[PDB]
Amino acid sequence: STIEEQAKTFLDKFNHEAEDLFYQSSLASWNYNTNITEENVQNMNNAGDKWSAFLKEQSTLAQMYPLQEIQNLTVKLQLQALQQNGSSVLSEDKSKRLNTILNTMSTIYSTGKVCNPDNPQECLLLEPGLNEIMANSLDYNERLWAWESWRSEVGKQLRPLYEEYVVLKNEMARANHYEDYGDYWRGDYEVNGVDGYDYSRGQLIEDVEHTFEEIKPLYEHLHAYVRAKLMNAYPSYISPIGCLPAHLLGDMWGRFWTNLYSLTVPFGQKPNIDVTDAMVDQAWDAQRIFKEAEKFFVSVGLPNMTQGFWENSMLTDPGNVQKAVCHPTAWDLGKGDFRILMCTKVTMDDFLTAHHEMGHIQYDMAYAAQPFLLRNGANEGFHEAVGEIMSLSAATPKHLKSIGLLSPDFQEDNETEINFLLKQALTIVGTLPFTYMLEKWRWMVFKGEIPKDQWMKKWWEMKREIVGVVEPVPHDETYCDPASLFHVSNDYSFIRYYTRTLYQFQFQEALCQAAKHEGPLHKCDISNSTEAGQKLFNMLRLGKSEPWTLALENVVGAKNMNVRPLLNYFEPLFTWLKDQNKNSFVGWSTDWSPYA
Amino acid sequence: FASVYAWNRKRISNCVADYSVLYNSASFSTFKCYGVSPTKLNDLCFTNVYADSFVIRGDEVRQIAPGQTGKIADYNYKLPDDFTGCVIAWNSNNLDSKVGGNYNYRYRLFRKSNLKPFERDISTEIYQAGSTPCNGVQGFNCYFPLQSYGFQPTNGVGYQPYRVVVLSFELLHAPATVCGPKKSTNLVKNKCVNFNFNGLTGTGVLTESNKKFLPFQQFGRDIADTTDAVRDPQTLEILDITPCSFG
Ligand SMILES: *[C@@H]1O[C@H](CO)[C@@H](O[C@@H]2O[C@H](CO)[C@@H](O)[C@H](O)[C@H]2NC(C)=O)[C@H](O)[C@H]1NC(C)=O
Repeated sequence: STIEEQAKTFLDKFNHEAEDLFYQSSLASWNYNTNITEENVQNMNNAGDKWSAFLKEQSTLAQMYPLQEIQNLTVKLQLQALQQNGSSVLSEDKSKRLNTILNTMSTIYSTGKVCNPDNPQECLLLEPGLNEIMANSLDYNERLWAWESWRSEVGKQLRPLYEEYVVLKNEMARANHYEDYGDYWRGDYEVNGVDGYDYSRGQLIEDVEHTFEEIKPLYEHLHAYVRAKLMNAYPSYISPIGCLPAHLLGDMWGRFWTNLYSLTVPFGQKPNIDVTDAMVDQAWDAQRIFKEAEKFFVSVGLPNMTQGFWENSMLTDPGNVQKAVCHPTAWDLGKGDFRILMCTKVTMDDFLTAHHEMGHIQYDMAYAAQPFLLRNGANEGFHEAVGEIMSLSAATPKHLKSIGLLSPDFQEDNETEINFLLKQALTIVGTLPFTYMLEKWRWMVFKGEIPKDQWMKKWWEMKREIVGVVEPVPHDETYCDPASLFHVSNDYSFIRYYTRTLYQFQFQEALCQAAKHEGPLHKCDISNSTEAGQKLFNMLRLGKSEPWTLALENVVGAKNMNVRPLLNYFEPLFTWLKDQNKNSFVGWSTDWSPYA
Repeated sequence: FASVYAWNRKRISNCVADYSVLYNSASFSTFKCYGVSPTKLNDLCFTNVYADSFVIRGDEVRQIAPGQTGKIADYNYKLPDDFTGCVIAWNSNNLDSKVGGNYNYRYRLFRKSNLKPFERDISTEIYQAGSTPCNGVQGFNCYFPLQSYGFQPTNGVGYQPYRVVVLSFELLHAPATVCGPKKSTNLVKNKCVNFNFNGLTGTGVLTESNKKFLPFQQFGRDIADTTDAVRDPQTLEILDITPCSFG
């Protein structure tokens, strides 16, 4: 008998015998994340250990099949993930060393506590408190001291541990048919199948900066605007030739620039669109908000929800001691069961978050027709981008007026629309240089260009050069800055959001173009647009069954990366920036430093 | 009900089957068939009907179709394309599902060959999916011809247990024996009417009579098939017929 039929029979047995097990594991995880109890602890333990123990044999069978001649590209597509060596070709010592290293990084990251020298008996953690105090402070000294304390009592010990983890994972890649761990990370955005729709692993390295360099005018103008605001702010801290410091970024790392809104107000008097008080005056219950979001989704053209989601899943105000952690999630339990996990409240941010989670639900049901192995997207960028498309589509004033929330006589003028555009860009385009340089640092450390001694000097040098963030106080070799981060100490890919921003903006522009709408894209509403819904349905339903470049063929006609939608959205903002700071010159100097 | 690979088949004869209840009850989720117009079941009369009842997965109801490929259609129960009958599929989640995981009803998944029309095969043999004998042992390229259903209390439409019974009306040389009744109207007297007494037709006016039928006859005549007295099929009384006046 031919090997392809044997592989198909193996798949028919394996998906059937794994669907029930993963369903049980998802049920246990959802039960604990909703009904928090001591019993649910061992529930997840004994429902998730069996998943790995069974997948052990499932992968064990997937070695006798010679995965070099299976045709039709379907059995091979699933079997490639099935025939994944990963961390199964090791001896006990290296594997247990890696596990201990990850455990100690996680414990140190989760034990973060800072006490002042005067009273070491009361520390504050990364949870609100220290974070809220420093990110929204008023004076320089506490921000600088908090930054120093976090960098000196969290990331100081993690230099050798991070080095050992990096070298061990590089050895993992080398023993697992990859030159680098960065190569394994980039393998997601790569297909080796159909001709003409291929993307190479090394292509992304150049393409990231290729698509990042075009926002350099917008980024530099926003940076010069923030610099002018800082100079007009507390003086003797900012120079016309330098840039903004490290502890004044609105965050620990400057990852997100949402909290810098008040200090860089162009107008300030004109407020954004916020009629949450109108909602509470209408006394809307959370089910009304969910119903309005569902009505918008149906107006777009996405398929209707099935009954059981609105019943089995908790919706609002759990109340009594039977608490429930409500991290916003769209749980894909499967086998005719799909739920949401949220502390739904009557607020616009919560409204957009509910839209985000319902969009995640819609995407998850899009590829539900696929078998068990392929109930996920082709790449990590599609999921959150689909989630944020309907978050961006629910912020237009027209939708709020159509759901009977905004005033019927509420007219839109230049000031409030420009303010909304600027605040959206403050979070959207205010992180790309940091993400790009962080991914570059990870790629370099996994490749090994820079030596052990020149790790943090290079990091700060390209932060000053590319991002434009300077050294508050000198740190040479005894502070491990990247290990003081969530995505570096937890082994999570960061290019996901980098591609997600491009995907979401491309899809936003695509639906706006194919939605019969003329005007600014920030006012574009995809509601009551059957063609946009048809396009999104025809695209998202494929899932991982098709290559990502082949996937990048329906919503947008381009399979290559284009940054054009990002500039298309914020065209009026950049145009105003072209005249606001017509005296100060954009750019910054690397040699400038607060102390030097 | 029974399993899909061991569906419960029953031969039915000499029963006055009122299909009106089948035609009207909304308890049946599926009433989709082509063999007979759903409104003419009572009138059309057949012999040795075959009722095959079983429990399947929700999505498998479309598998029951003539000339249709699938899993239970080609490995468990194959329908000839000349079907003269109907299929009744209805949701029975609370009937054949369990909170702890229901696995009672198994279904054939792997078969060496196809299935004949209206063929039932209860073979439980190891499947040789490779080039070596399996010897009844699950080795390399050796799997199980049967798998289990995953009925769960939170399973939506498509995974819940569906009870399906298929009725096959065969009309072979034996006299037809299964069909419903005929509605009997109220009886009138002393008026020129027309009538269909127990299949015997005729037009005339009826009167009460005093003839004494011997306890087994049905109707009487005088000369050359000119029926004069009849017995009502309900009350067991004797009436006589005279022609409507003319001239
Ligand atoms: C047919 O069924 C009807 C319905 O019961 C029977 O009618 C009843 O007959 C008894 C016996 O004479 C009377 O006491 C009742 O008053 C009748 N009920 C009615 C007319 O509604 C009838 O006897 C049955 N006949 C046969 C041959 O089975």
